[PDB]
Amino acid sequence: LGEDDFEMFYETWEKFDPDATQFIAYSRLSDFVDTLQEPLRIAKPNKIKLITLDLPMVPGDKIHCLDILFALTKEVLGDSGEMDALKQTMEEKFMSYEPITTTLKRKHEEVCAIKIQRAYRRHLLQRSMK
Amino acid sequence: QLTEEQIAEFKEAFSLFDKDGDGTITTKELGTVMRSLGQNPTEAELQDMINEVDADGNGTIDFPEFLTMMARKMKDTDSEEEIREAFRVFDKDGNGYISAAELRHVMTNLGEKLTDEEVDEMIREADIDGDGQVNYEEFVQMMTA
Ligand SMILES: [Cl-]
Ligand SMILES: [Cl-]
Ligand SMILES: [Cl-]
Ligand SMILES: [Cl-]
Repeated sequence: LGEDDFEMFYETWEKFDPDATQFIAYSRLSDFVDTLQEPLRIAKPNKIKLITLDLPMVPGDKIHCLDILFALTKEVLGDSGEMDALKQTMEEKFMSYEPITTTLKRKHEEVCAIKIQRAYRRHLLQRSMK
Repeated sequence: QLTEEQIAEFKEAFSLFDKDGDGTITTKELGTVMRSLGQNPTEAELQDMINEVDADGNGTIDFPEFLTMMARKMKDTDSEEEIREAFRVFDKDGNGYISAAELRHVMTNLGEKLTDEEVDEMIREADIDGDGQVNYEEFVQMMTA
C-alpha cells in the first residue's frame, strides 16, 4: 500500500463527491468501496462488512472521506503502530464533522424500524376488517 | 419465508465471521453475527438459541443450522414489549416520547419504509394531542390492541 492506492482513492472519491464536500451518502458507500482497486477495495457483497466497520455517520446519513479511508486502510494493515502513525500523518496531510450514529448502530435501528413498520401495517390491516 | 435479501445478508454475515472458512461459526460468535445483522438478543436469548441445535456440544454451527435457527426466531411476530423496545432505540431521552417529526423521519428513512399515506396516518393516530409529540407507549398499546 503506497501513494498509488491513496491517489487512486481520491480519484475515485471525486467521482462520488464532485462538489468536494468531503462526504458521501451511506447508500452509495457499497458501490464506492467496491469501485476502488485492491487492496483498499472491499468487493461486493460488502453491506454487512460496512456495518461491522462501524463508520461514523453525520446528519443526512453521510460519511466523511477520511473515516472511510482510515477504515479501509486499517482493514488491510491492522491495529499497528504504523497504522496509527499513518492515520495521524494522513489526517494532517488531508487537513464540521458531527456523528449522530454509526453504520453498526444503524443496522439495529433498521431492524427496530421494521418491527414498528410491520406492527403498524398489521394494525392498518386489522382496522380495515372491523 | 425468509426473503432473498435476508439470505444474502445472512450468508455475508456468517461467512464474514467464519474465521476458518470452515463452513461453521462458533456458538460464541453467534451473538456477534446477530449484531452484525442488527439483532441484539440478550445473553439468555442467545444461550437458548445456542443450546438448541448444538446437541453435540462441539461448539460450532454451520450455515444450514444458522438459517434454520434464524428462520425460527424471526418468523414469530413481535410482542408488544419488543415493539416498545424498538421505539426506545429512537427515544433520545428514554422518556417514552418521540417527536412526531422524528418518528416520521425514521419511518420513511429506514427499513420497510412507510409510504406517504401510511406515515401520515401513523402521525394522525400517534400524535393524539396534535402537539408534535408522540407518547409511544400509549401508541403501541393502541396499535397492538
Ligand atoms: Cl450532495
Ligand atoms: Cl453488497
Ligand atoms: Cl474441515
Ligand atoms: Cl402484542
